[PDB]
Amino acid sequence: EPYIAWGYPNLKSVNELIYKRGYGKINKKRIALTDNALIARSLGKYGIICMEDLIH
Amino acid sequence: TWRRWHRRVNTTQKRYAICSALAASALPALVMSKGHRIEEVPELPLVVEDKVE
Amino acid sequence: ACARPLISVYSEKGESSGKNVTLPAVFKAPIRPDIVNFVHTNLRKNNRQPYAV
Amino acid sequence: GTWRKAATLKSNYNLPMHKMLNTDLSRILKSPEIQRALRAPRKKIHRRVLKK
Amino acid sequence: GVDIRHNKDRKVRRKEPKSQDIYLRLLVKLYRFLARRTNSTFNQVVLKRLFMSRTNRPPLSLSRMIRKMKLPGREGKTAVVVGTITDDVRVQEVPKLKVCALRVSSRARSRILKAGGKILTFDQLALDSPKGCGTVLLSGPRKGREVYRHFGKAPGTPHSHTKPYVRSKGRKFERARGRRASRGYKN
Amino acid sequence: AALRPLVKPKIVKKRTKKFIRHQSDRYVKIKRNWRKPRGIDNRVRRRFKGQILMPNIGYGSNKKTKHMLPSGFRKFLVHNVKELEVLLMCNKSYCAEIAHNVSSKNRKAIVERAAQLAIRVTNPNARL
Amino acid sequence: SAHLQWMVVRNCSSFLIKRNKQTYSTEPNNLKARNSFRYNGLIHHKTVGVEPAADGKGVVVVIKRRSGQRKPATSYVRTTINKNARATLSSIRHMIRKNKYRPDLRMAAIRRASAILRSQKPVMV
Amino acid sequence: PSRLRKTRKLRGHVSHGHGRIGKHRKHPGGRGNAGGMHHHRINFDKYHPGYFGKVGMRHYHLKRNQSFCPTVNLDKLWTLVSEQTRINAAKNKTGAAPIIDVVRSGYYKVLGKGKLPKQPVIVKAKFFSRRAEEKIKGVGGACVLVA
RNA sequence: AGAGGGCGUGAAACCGUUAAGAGGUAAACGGGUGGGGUCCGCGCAGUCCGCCCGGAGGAUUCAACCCGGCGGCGGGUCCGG
RNA sequence: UACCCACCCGACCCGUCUUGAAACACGGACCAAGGAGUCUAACACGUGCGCGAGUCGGGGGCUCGCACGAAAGCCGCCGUG
RNA sequence: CCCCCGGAGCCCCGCGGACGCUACGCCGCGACGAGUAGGAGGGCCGCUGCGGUGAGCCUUGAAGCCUAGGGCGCGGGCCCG
Ligand SMILES: [Mg+2]
Ligand SMILES: [Mg+2]
Ligand SMILES: [Mg+2]
Ligand SMILES: [Mg+2]
Ligand SMILES: [Mg+2]
Ligand SMILES: [Mg+2]
Ligand SMILES: [Mg+2]
Ligand SMILES: [Mg+2]
Ligand SMILES: [Mg+2]
Ligand SMILES: [Mg+2]
Repeated sequence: EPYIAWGYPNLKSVNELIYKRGYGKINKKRIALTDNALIARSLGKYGIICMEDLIH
Repeated sequence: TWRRWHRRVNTTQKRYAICSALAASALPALVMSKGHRIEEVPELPLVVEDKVE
Repeated sequence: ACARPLISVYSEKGESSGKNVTLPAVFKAPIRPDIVNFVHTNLRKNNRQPYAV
Repeated sequence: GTWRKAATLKSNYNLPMHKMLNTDLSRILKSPEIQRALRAPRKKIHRRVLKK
Repeated sequence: GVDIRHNKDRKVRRKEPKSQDIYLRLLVKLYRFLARRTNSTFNQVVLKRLFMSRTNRPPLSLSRMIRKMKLPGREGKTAVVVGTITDDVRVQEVPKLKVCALRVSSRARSRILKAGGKILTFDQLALDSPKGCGTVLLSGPRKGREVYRHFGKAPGTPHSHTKPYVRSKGRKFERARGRRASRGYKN
Repeated sequence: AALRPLVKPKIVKKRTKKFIRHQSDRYVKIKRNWRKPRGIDNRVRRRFKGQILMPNIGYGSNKKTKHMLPSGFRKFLVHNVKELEVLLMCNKSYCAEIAHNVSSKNRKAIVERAAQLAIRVTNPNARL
Repeated sequence: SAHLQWMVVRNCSSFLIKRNKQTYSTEPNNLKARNSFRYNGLIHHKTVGVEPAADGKGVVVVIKRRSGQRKPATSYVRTTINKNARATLSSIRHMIRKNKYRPDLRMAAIRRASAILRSQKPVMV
Repeated sequence: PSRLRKTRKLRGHVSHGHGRIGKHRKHPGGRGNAGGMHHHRINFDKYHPGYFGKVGMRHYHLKRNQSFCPTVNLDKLWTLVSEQTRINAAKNKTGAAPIIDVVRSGYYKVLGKGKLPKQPVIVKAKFFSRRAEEKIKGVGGACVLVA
């Protein structure tokens, strides 16, 4: 606790983080989430197919 | 004075250093690439008559 | 074990005499400069006199 | 010495063998045997995308 | 302001043959090509072996090559050794084999051909089966070098038998304090 | 108006000043050539404040404009005439520099053979 | 084989010149002097060369014959072309291509032809 | 060569690879293998077990030629002979059992290691092993002694 | 003889004088500029060139096409050897 | 960028032993040239190359007055070891 | 019928392949970059000498030395006037 600062985020806070500062770990790389064929290419086996499905 | 001046090679090693030495005496690319001005020589494994002896 | 062509003997004055030998199988041996170089350096050391103080 | 015969002037010696025969690989690499069994290339060099 | 140990982030494996022999550098140029392209992990092992040292791709005796080809099913395939095939004087019934290797000692070369066999090199193997189809990869025993005997715990630690370096073995060379229970102790 | 380059980029140089050796000013026995100080209590090697700068790699020139003259061409130390026709093709990218110890007679012959096939020479009006 | 020689000649050649952070090859009838594999004169068995004519005007086109190599006296045929810098170019063009004779040099041969002619005309003001 | 020596790369390095706390003084441990009992014991006892002390029985003026005795295993017996004398057998329908003079190939003893081909033999040696007896006998063949 | 009898070359420390600039916190130094110099690149417009095209001027011979010859390339009938 | 000068900010003298050096710790006026991990033998492991249950290498021998040679080549010597 | 790239006219072209391909070359992504003692790697960093090689350079001026002369390299140093 003396090192962190945590709390309960609201929806707009989830969007802002995921869009503006959201990078996906693909092949152990920080690759920017520019198009959602990069999200489906990693998470498609879970019904997650788009930038919006990530946020669910 | 007793620095190990002289060196050694296996017998077959220094025999097979002669094969590759000879096999490259053909192949004008390798020969000319040593700057041996072979541009008019009729053939590279140049054999001459035994009058020359 | 490659194919070996027919090397022509030249007369003492240029042009090609009828005699025609063969390429002796040495000239198909593997080129290996890594071995020519190595064997050369370890042999050229031998013709050399001790310098000392 | 030749290949399939002794030296007959040196005691026991024959030419060295080859680590490989067809020392050219430009012909090996475009023979139909090799060409047929190849994954198709990937040459759409992907300049990195600026994140807007 | 990141907190990873960079201790062992650089991976120490050979990515090119440390040797200069143009021939090995040439069929490395061949499987630097096949390895990237064809789905066969076969050449990815063949390539990753053409890098290794003499001390690490040991010779394969001819008899150890028989009993690994005599096993039920691997008939008709080709033995593939990134190394040399030596001879085995203590074996006589030489079945017909199809072998590939970098080198084959001259004596073992005549035992194989006389038995109606065939030996290839790693470039004809590329034309036989570029995917490595119908092959058997083998090697000599890498824990075969006499060096591997001096390795281990220690000589003189409890019941850990490891050969010690001695200038010459004999009666009076290291059978004393530590070896016979009568003279000091023993381990 | 001689021999424009193929591409004349914007050449930027992260540091333009030399890297003199520590204390190369107080003493004459010390040249300006860089030597990496290795003192225990030395104040440059522990990169203190307001001290002379230690050269390191992230200090180095752009990969495109590296070794590039202010005109655009890389130098080639041409030594005689036959070593000029090497540049016959790689000419709009880099140019010819005649060696110091070339005699004044053929130092001319190198010049006008270059002006024949358009190889800019950086020291073309030199000996005379 | 070509790939064999290139491993003996990559370094260690009497035509290789390495200075001033470049490398170069002064060997005969290689286009643009590149110490290369494609652009090499001896290593190969079909080579195209382009050098000025000895007269001062024209362009001579070296083609290796490949009929028999290790015959350097005749293995290696030349020809002359003294024409109008547009047919001149279209001669080496039709000679390399639609002959399937090393269509790697195809463009590098032309850019060497053109740069030869630019070197034989009124020099300067 | 001097060219590829770490002593080149140690120029401008003050201590020259030997550390400035404890310098490279001349002889810190001792000279040679000195102190096996004292202060080097952990080495001699954990890496050279059995170094220190007498054992066994003195035999003054030993000579090796007295007790010279090389060995063959049955593993490689048909190697001493040209392999054609083996092929001129397993055939010939007479029980030829060619003679192998292990003395002529320089071995005063035959030991019983390894398989033996199903083939009659006569092995002339000096000293036999018991199992080397049974391996030759059981294959069909004789063990003949030579002085 | 800017090789003069311990005389080839003739460095640095150090000193002499000429030139230029400075000068109460010993000097020296790192970063950043500014001012002045010695020169260096220029220009007595540096408007840099290179295609292709269009237009207007002026000049020599062809390319396109066939015909004679030479020389290659590749090809297959592996046809003949 | 480098010569001189100016300014604002920064800035203690290096080498060394040291828990700690700008130290009221020691070496150091300045400048030139010289100047310190070498060779031999013996192990050990790693690596490259030849050959591979073998493989040598020495001493000898056979071939030169060496120009290059006191080299290279060869020898049931090659296994006496 | 739905035909041939010696021509579909080409954002895909598997019929032939870059300028690019020094294949120990070139290229695209990411991540990361304190350092004594010490280790390792790379040094078209430097000094002297030999076997090669540069149809190298040189009395139309080599080595060395000197330079407020133009520059290149992160730098070792280097090239020019
Ligand atoms: Mg250090
Ligand atoms: Mg010390
Ligand atoms: Mg004088
Ligand atoms: Mg004087
Ligand atoms: Mg004054
Ligand atoms: Mg104290
Ligand atoms: Mg005090
Ligand atoms: Mg003291
Ligand atoms: Mg670091
Ligand atoms: Mg000198």
